[PDB]
Parts: sequence; C-alpha cells; structure tokens
Amino acid sequence: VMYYGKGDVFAYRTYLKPLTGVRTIPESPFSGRDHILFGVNVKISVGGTKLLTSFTKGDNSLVVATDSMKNFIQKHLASYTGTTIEGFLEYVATSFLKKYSHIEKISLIGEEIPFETTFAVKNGNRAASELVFKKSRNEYATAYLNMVRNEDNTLNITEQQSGLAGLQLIKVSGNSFVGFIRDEYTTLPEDSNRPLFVYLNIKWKYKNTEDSFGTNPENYVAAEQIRDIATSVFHETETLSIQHLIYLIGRRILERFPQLQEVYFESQNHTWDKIVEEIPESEGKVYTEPRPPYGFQCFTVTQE
Amino acid sequence: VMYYGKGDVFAYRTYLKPLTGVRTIPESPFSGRDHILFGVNVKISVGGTKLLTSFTKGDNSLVVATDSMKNFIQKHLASYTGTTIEGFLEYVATSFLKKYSHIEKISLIGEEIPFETTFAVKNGNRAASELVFKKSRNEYATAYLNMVRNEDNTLNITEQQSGLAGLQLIKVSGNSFVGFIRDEYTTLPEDSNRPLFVYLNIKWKYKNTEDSFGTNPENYVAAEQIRDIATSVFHETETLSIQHLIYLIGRRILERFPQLQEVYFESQNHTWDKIVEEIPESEGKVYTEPRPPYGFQCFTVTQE
Amino acid sequence: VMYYGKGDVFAYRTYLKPLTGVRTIPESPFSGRDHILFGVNVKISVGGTKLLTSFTKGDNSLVVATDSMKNFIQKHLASYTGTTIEGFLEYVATSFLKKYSHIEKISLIGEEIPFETTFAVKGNRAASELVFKKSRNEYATAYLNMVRNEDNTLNITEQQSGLAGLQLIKVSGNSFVGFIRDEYTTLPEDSNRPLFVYLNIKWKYKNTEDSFGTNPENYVAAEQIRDIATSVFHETETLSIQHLIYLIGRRILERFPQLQEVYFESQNHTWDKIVEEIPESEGKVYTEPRPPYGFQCFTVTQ
Amino acid sequence: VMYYGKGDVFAYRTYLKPLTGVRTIPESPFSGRDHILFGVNVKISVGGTKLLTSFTKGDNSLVVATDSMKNFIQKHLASYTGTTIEGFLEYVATSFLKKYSHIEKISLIGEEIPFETTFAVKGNRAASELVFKKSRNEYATAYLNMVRNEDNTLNITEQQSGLAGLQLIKVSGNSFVGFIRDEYTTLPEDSNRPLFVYLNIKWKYKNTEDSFGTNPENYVAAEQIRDIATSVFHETETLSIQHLIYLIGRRILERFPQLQEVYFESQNHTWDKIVEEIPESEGKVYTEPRPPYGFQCFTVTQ
Ligand SMILES: O=c1[nH]c(=O)c2nn[nH]c2[nH]1
Ligand SMILES: O=c1[nH]c(=O)c2nn[nH]c2[nH]1
Ligand SMILES: O=c1[nH]c(=O)c2nn[nH]c2[nH]1
Ligand SMILES: O=c1[nH]c(=O)c2nn[nH]c2[nH]1
Repeated sequence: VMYYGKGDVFAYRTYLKPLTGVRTIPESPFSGRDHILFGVNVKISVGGTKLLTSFTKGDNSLVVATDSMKNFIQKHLASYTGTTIEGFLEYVATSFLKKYSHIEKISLIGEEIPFETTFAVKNGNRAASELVFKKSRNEYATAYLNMVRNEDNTLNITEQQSGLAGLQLIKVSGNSFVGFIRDEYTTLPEDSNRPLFVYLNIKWKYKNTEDSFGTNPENYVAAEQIRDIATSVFHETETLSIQHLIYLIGRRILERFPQLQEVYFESQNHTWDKIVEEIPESEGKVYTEPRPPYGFQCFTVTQE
Repeated sequence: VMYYGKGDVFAYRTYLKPLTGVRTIPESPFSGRDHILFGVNVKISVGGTKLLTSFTKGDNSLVVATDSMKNFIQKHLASYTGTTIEGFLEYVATSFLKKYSHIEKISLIGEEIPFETTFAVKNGNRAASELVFKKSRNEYATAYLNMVRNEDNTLNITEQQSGLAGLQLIKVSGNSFVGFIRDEYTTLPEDSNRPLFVYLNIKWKYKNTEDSFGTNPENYVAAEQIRDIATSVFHETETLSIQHLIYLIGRRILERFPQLQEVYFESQNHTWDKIVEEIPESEGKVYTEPRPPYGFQCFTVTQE
Repeated sequence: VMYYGKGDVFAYRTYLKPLTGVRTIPESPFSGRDHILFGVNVKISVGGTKLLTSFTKGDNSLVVATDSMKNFIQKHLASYTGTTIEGFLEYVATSFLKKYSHIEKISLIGEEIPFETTFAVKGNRAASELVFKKSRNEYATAYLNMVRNEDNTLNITEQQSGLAGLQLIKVSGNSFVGFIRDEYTTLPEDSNRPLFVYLNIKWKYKNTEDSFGTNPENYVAAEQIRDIATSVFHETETLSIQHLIYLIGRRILERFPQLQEVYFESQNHTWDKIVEEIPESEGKVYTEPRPPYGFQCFTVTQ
Repeated sequence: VMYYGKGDVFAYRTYLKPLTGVRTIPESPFSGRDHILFGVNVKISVGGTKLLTSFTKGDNSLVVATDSMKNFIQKHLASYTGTTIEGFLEYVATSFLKKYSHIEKISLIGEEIPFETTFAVKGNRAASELVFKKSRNEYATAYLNMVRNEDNTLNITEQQSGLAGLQLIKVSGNSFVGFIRDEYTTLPEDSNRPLFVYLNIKWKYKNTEDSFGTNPENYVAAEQIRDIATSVFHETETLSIQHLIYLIGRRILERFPQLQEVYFESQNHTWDKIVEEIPESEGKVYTEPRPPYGFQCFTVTQ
C-alpha cells in the first residue's frame, strides 16, 4: 500500500447552478436543489509508483504537498459549473490527473454539509429565507470516485458510489423480533411489538457512471429520494427484523430507479429498553437508552 | 457545596397528551405538539444538611441511591398527565421532595430529545407518518427548575428557566463587521459583507412560573417560536455584529411574549474564512472552516 | 449579564522557563516541569458598562475584536517570563486591563494541553528531550477573575486551580451498602465493587500569590493532587464516592496547609458485573452500564 | 455483501493469566502484562449463504441474535485461559464456528481498553495493585478472519495486530522542503518544524500462531512498537512523514524478524507558527491549524 492525501477539506460555495429537471417518485416530493449554499467536505488520496522514493529516500521532488491539494480542491469548487457532488468529484479528479502526470490513481470522497431553510417575515408575509440557513447535523449525502491514468495517458473512472449517511429512524410500533435461536447463549426475550430504532447508511451504484453527474438530471438518483423511500418502506412494513426491513428498502429503491445496479446497506440497531409496559388509560409506554453494544447488518441488493 | 444526583437519565414516552391551544406569533407557524414520541434527558441534583455524614462518615442511612433517582424519574414520566418538559420537571420535583423529607433542595434539567416527521405512502397518498420518526441532532428545547423545602414543609420553586440550545444559523450576505478597534493587536480586516455563522443558546424566564407549565397553554412560550423569531430577525437585519443581532432578537422575543421577564443569549461566532472572493459570471464565493478559536457573547435583555 | 470574549485560544510555547524548586510530597515524585513544551487552551471573557452600545446600537467603536483578544493572548505567551498557567493568567489579565481602560472586568480560564515523555535509545534507553506524546487524559486548569476598582486599582476577585478528567478504577476494596430501600430502589447492595470514578478536583489558595509560582515552595501542582487522589483511593476501604472524595480532600488540605479549600466534581461509571465467579480464579467479568451516571459535588475547607 | 453482527461489546476481566516471558528489546522496558485488569472492546461479524432468507423472507430460524453474540463473547472472556487479545479472538472464533454449523465466516476486531498504573504510599511510594487510571491515549488492536472450508475444517484467512491512536510531536529536528511549487502551492518550505503525527501501526506475522502468545518469545507487543516509533522519531532528522514512517517500519522489521509486514496510517497535525523569535530564548509560539489534515498510508514488508 502506498497512498497519501488530505482529509477534512471543507469547502462552501454560494450560488452553485441549481439542480432541476429531476424525475420524481411517489415516495418523495423532492424536485431539485436551490444551491444558494453548497457545502462539501472532501478527502483526496493519490498514488503512483513514482512516489516510492518520497518514502524510501526522503526525496520530495515529486511530492504534491497535501496543503496544495487542499488549495486545488477549494479553487476547483469556485470554477465548477455543474450541479452535483458526484460531478464535482469527477471535475477535481480529471483536473488533478491532467495537472500531475506522475500520479497514477486518485480517490475522492465528498460528504455533503447540509443546510436547512428557515422562516422569515418580510413585506407582509412569512416565507422561507433566501439568506439564512440552518446547519444540520443529521443525515447527509455522500459521493465516492476513483480514477486512474492508463499507460496511454487516458483517464478512466474505476469505481463510483453515491450515498446517504447518518439517517436515524425510530418506528414506535409495528415491528417484531421473534423466532430467533434460543439456546444457552440467549437471554433476549421474543418481542411482538418493539420500537425499532435503526441507523442507516445507504449506498448506491449506477449502471452508467454518467448518470451520477447530473448532466442529464432526469437520470440522477437523489439522496433525498432515497431517504424518503426508506421512511416509507419502514412505515409500510410490519418488520420482522432489521435484515427483513433493509432488503425491502433495497428492493423498492431498485424498483424506483432502474438505472441503478445495486444498493448497499450498513444498518445498526439502537432500539430502546422498555421500562414501563402499561400506562393506565393510555397506549403509551416508557423506554430508555440501552447499554452500548449495538447490532449491525451489512447487506447488498442487486438488480439481479 | 454539597449536592449529588444522576445525569443522562434518558426517558422516552409515547403518546403524551398533545400540546394545543397555544397563541401564535407572526414569525412562526407553530401551533402545538403531537407528542406521539416525547423524549427527554434529565439531570437531577439534590441537597440537604442531613446529607453531611454520607460524606464525612460514610453513613449511607439517608442516601437515596442515584440509581433510585433514575427509577423515580422514569416512572414519573409514565404517570405524568401534562404536556410540557417544564411541567414534567415540576411534577418530578414536587413528588421527590414529598417522598424524601430530609432533602431540602432539588435542581432539575430537562433537555428535549427531538424527533422529526417523515414521509410515507399509504392508501394512495403520501403523508407524514404517525409511526416513523427521525432522530434530530440539531437544536433542542431545554428546561430548568429548582425547588426547596421550607421550615414549615411547604415547597417553593426558587428558579425556573426555559431554553433553546444548539441553534446553528448562517446568513450568507447582509452582515458587516467594521469600525472595531484597530491597534497593535488587530489583524482582522474590516468586512462589509461577511457570511455570519452563529451558534445560539437562547434562554427565557417567565414573569409567572405557572405560565411555563402548559396548564393554560395560551401563556406558554414555545422553543419552536423562539427559533423562528431568531431566524426572522437574522434575515431582516443588516447585522453590524453578533452583539447587535442578539439584542434585536431579544427585543423581538420580549415584544412578542409580554409574559416573559427576560431573555438570555449565549452566542458563538463560527464564520468561515474566505478563499475565493470573485467567481466569473456569478455572485458566488468559496469559503472554508476557520482555525478553532471562536468568539462568544453572553447577554441579557429584560422587559425593563 | 453582558460580556463577550474568545474561546479555544490554543497556544503552544517551547522552552518556557522551567518550574523548579517545588516542595515534593510523599505521595508524588513531582519536583517541577521542564517546560520544553508548554501548551495551554485559553478562554477570555470581558465586561464593562461602556460596552452597552455595542449591543444596543451596533456601535463597534469600543469593541476590541475577539480575534484581537486571540492575538493578545498568543503574543503574551511569547513574552511571559514566569512558570505557571496561573501566573500566565495573571499576566494576561493585568496587561489587558492596563491596555483597555474601558474594560472593568476580565475572566480567564487556562487548560493545560498535556504532553508526556517518551523513550529513545541513544546506546541506553532514556527519556527524549525532543519527542513527546499528546495525552487526552487528565489535565491541569486555572481560573482567574480580575476587576478595575473605582479608584483605578486592579484586584483579583476569584482564583481557582484544578485537575480535570482524572478517571480512576479500583478493582476491589469498595462497598456501597446501607442506602435507602423503598419502592424506587432496585440497586443491590455490593460489599466489593470495582468503583470507577471520574474526578475534577479544584483548589483555592489562602494567598492568591502562592498560585503564581514566584515562590515555588508554596505552589500546589496538579500532578501532586492526582497522586494524592490515587494514594487515598488505594488506602481507603471506600464506603461511597461521597466518603472517598471527603478523605481525598482531607489529605490534600493536610499536605498543603497554604490551601483554603478543595472542591470536587465526581461521577460514578462503575461497570455492571456479568460473571460473578470464574473457576479457580479471583477474577470476574464486567461490562459497560447504561448511560445514566451518578455524580457528587462537595467542598472541603481547611 | 451479506453479514451481520454486534459492535461495542465491552468486556472487562480481572486477573487474566499474566503475560510473561516476552522477549525484551532495547527500545522498550516492556516485559509482560500483569493483567490485573484486562479490558477489550469486541466487534463480531458473521456470514454464511444459509443466512439469506433472514434478509429475503424475514425468517429468523437461523438467526443467532446479535444480543446472543454479545453474551457469547462475554462468557468466553470468563473461560479464556490464554494471555492476549489475539489469542482471545482465536478462541471466540473457533468456538463460534464449532457451535454454529450454518456460519461459514467470522470476523473479529478486539480493541484494548488501556489502564495505567498509579502511585500509592504504603511508607514508601509504589505502584498500586488495585487502583488504575483509564487512558484515552493509544491502544492495542487485533483482527482475525476465520472460515469453514468445504471439508468442514476451519482456517484463519487473515490476522493483523496493531497500535492505534499514538499522537507524537517532535519539537525540532524535522524538515519539509523540496516539494512541488506551482500555481497551487502556498505552503512555505520549513527546515525546522515541530512535526506532530498521529500514528496507527499494524503488523502481520509470518506464522499466525506467534500472535497468540502461547510461546511468548515470539509475541510482538504493541507497547514495544510504540517505543520503537518514539525512538526512531527521536533519532531521525525527518524529511517528511513519509520518510519517518518508512524508517519506523524498517526498525520494527529488524527488531521482529518473525513479522511479515508493517502497515502505517499517519496524519499530519503540525501547528502553525505564530511567533518566530523570542528575546533571549530558543523557543517559539504556535497554535492549532485549520481542520484539513494530511495523511499517509504505507506498507513495509520484511
Ligand atoms: O432486527 C434484529 N436483528 C437481529 O439480528 C437481532 N439480534 N438481536 N436483536 C435483533 N434485531
Ligand atoms: O460580530 C462580531 N463581534 C465581535 O466582537 C467580533 N470580534 N471579531 N469578530 C467579531 N464579530
Ligand atoms: O458511591 C455511590 N454513591 C451513590 O450515591 C450511589 N448511588 N448509586 N450508587 C452509588 N454509589
Ligand atoms: O510530511 C509531510 N508530507 C507531506 O506530504 C506534506 N504536505 N504538506 N505538508 C507535508 N508534510
């Protein structure tokens, strides 16, 4: 292994070209992105056999300073004329390999820094502000791209993946976990109605990488729409386990987006412990935080 | 000083009585709370001279175990028939002093664990789910209460405060910071148009503590409404500093809510560093995260 | 309330004047600080009635920029000729009030950023004078409040030193029994628990000048306080955290008669026991509890 | 991809069999572990084609509950008769595959929860056998993957030990010069910087059984790796982080010929210099940089 790079390259751009012309799905009102504020946290990794002596000999002649990579990324956000994080990464990657001919491979991660709208009164009505936004620490979109330089100096994308990270959903009823193995290691009671709390990280891969860029936006798959599929399927489903749930979410995603090749889930179980089961004259209960150990699932659904 | 207690007492209640009948303000659509899910993180502190020997002699005869306080809090959330965190704290406090006659003082903090609604398709339309909610790590409501037992065994509230914590707002334009002291310690340039980014913690105190409880809900001041005042005033104001902004927010709060005695602000400055000032054929710019040192302000506005 | 300031002012200085000549105590090997690397995280807050219109009118005429406060602190760390965080806070506070006549009050917090020695071979193995390890464990703290009086004199109104983030577990020799059992009590009595405490310990001096280090025989080092706490924890068959922190405070006040008080903020993080008995062993297995934690706050006075 | 499991399985055992008889090296005083307190945080992941219908149909018939995996790990820590996290992972993995015939693959991570000795007076000052300090600094790690073959035999396919979270700063004797200067370069060359690195160091054995501790002469302790890194950092006039980690890896492989490779994940956290020159002193003042950090990933092979 031989790579080096720069992480936590925060970059905030105002007035990026808006994303419009997307194709809708029943589960989601998503219709585009205004891009008054477009925030991204980028990580860049680069490799190439010509870098060996920077490790073995202390020779920095072919070292692009990691600080310079930060400058590169931030200056390219200013010149980017596209509309997606996925497209931004392609722009940075192609540009970097063109600039630095001794680099053979580049890997990029971009994570959305999401902002929400806020209310303001002006001119007699209350409406969403075009100026004031709220920083969100909830779920966020992600993108990943790897690009290589070939022997003939052409550049190729070798892997692309988009995602939604940090979605935390609790369904208060309509979930069971029963029928699992009861042996000398089992102390978990069967539960026919639990308040399932899942953390979800959902990643998708396109059949055609061009569709990830937003250039023909009707082919773009938006993290917002993926979120809304997840919440809809969770609601609709009498869940039998998290495994059961995430397969159903993945199937719905692939049905709604035939341009996707596969969808990958990282889920965690954070369901609360029950403290009070019955409340007089109420359907309510009281729960509390569990001990730290958490269940998790890793699972891919493919169009095949 | 002599106190002991329990922190991080998480408690989640389903189907609390809903909060309705509130009085509206222009800056906010807030009209109540459904309370399908009501989450609170409670901290309890207790004191009393009768506790001295638990420290000086190792005598636990009068020690309520901190673990038992956790049970007390969680069981009282199940029996609580009110509609606010402020009212819950009063219920816990009164109940605890009634149970434990050698305790002279109790202090409670309750912090909302907020959940947001999600979309689901069912029966032919998409609508907000009554079952699936999204855990939010953004701003949250707070409450504080201190209660004492007097010589005649009556109980009195000695301080009450409500709040909104963790509000993070960025206004992209329409802010200046100019005209400050320029001396041998000054390297900050004057800026006539900066993207001010503030973190805000806003706390209010009522003229009449009864108004905090929700029993006559038209007198309750909701953290949601306070949030919306903050965003509205930020939008409306050509800010001259954070100090300037927070005074204006506080004045608007006291004007909208004449039942409040005062409002207290803890603000922090997290404004980004500018990297690209001019983008061809655009009003956009690029910014990045600053170094760690952050400005802060602490400021009270009173009805007087 | 009306103040403003700057937080997370990190400042790292190399080769501060060494802290030497400290009175050593039985519990601790501490005898000074080399100060090859001196790291502090400073928070400054200032007030004055003349600041009112910066809030009420947007008038920045009398605003020292918080960014400039950052520069002030970092440049004063470069010119500081003393040997403690406590003395550094006094230097900053006096300098700031002397510079800015419209400021009536200043409050400072300084938190050590601690670095530990590491081994190098140079031959034989010894502590390096160049390579240090950044520690995210316990750290020293200092607090100072200073005011300008009506007669233009300056006065320290509050001073407090401390040790923060000490996390100690004693595997045996601790009990928690005899507490109230009623409808809300589910906790079992335990005659031998592995008490795990977090400790924040703060102390005040009878004479504020003893905090500065200028006469090092009267300086109380956070390193010595740590080693008193572990020594007392070891020696004591504890009956509660309450019981332990009282005895730690008594020992501190006995070792350091120049101190007026010691204040504790403790938390309980004791593990849940999962396996009570292991064939042919003294040992047991435990695991992390649910999040709710007990805490205690207590002052011992000289 | 199809697996599931349990993370943050904390398990604390008292009086594990001590690790003794380790080969000591010049760079490190390490000679074993008392194991009065042994803490590990375990993550388990399992797979098998027979798990498919638990996803596709909601059939829990063949689901070992993740909660039960937690119980499995904690109870096996109570019955473990060995002396390392690496050997504990092997015990859990073999036991789990022997118990659950429908599981084809298991992957384990174990992370040390480290505890440091403290002083007590008992008389004279000495290390306590009862009171320990929880450390949030560097910690040992272990990784193991085991599979069931077509012929029902079990095989370790992957094993890796490590040291995580080592944060080291060298105040002088580091340079970063000679790198590419073009339209995107603003970083100044620096012939004497206080290089601050975070290090995660991982190693693989030629023979997986040397990882278990069963013959302690062949065991490579994370404590020894730490002290090699600080020793090499001290000795080296570094020319980059790249240059440093290569030399640390070379030294590790020379000291431990039983190792097949060492892998590094490094990050740069060097401070920004604020004051270049201090009257009549060697010293300087620095402060924390903006968030973006450099990193390096590199493998050295025996
Ligand atoms: O949904 C669940 N899947 C699981 O595998 C599991 N194990 N314990 N609880 C669980 N819940
Ligand atoms: O709004 C601000 N207030 C301040 O006091 C300040 N100081 N630096 N920047 C600042 N911005
Ligand atoms: O030392 C303790 N003090 C307490 O007050 C307490 N309550 N539960 N456990 C406890 N342990
Ligand atoms: O050691 C370093 N290696 C690098 O690649 C680098 N880039 N900026 N600073 C650096 N320091």
